[PDB]
Amino acid sequence: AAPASFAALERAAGGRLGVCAIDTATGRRALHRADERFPFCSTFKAMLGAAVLAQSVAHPGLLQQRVTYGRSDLVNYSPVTERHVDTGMTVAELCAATIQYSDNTAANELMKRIGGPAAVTAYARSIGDDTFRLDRWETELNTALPGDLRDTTTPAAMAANLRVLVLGDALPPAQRAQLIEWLRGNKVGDKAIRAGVPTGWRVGDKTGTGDYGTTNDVGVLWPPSRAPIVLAVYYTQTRADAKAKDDVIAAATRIASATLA
Repeated sequence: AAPASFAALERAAGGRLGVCAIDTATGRRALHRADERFPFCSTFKAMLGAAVLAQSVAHPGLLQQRVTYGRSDLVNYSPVTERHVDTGMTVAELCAATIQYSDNTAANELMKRIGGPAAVTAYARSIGDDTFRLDRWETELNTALPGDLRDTTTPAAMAANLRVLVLGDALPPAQRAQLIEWLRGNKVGDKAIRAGVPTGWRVGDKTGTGDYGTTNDVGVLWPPSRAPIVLAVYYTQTRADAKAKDDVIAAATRIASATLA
């Protein structure tokens, strides 16, 4: 009954689905529109966290630096930063808030510190990603307009980034461990990739949502007795009034897992 392929799922759900899944042992892939651009929405916060950690290699005091912001700096959906207007937060605390809870002000404050959307894009280029482009700030970067190139990447490009960042040597070991810790601690993605993997699998991931019913999730999956799988899922719909489909990512995850079994 449930669609059994990425193409069948895309037909059943409507809209446009993009998947890149990599079995890091065999190199086998599960792919659908893997080289098409999608609005990445909050999945970029994985790259933002990596960019902050990379700057912390030359400036090891960066994570400790205290950032003070005001009421008028708050943007929509700031569940952690709205509690610390008076005290400020450290750069590390902002990274944790933006990756684990997808806190939006936290992302904007981190970007102010490190050089804005251009700095995240430059970091992407530095790890071999010529595709990723971050152009705007929260929450405008989630407008997800059909055809718009702003704030997009491809499933394949993001999957390649996750592979080198989590399982490769793009970051030194301490920063690599920190990025993995933050991704494993996603608290707001229970219905996405995490709902579509078999029990016993461990997940580190970053979700995203936006306008045009956009729902994304990217991460690394550790099965109990097998090499990890890198998985990037992007999904967006045709109408501005579209509602998020909170089950499409989990369905795509089941299909990717079956293909790579």
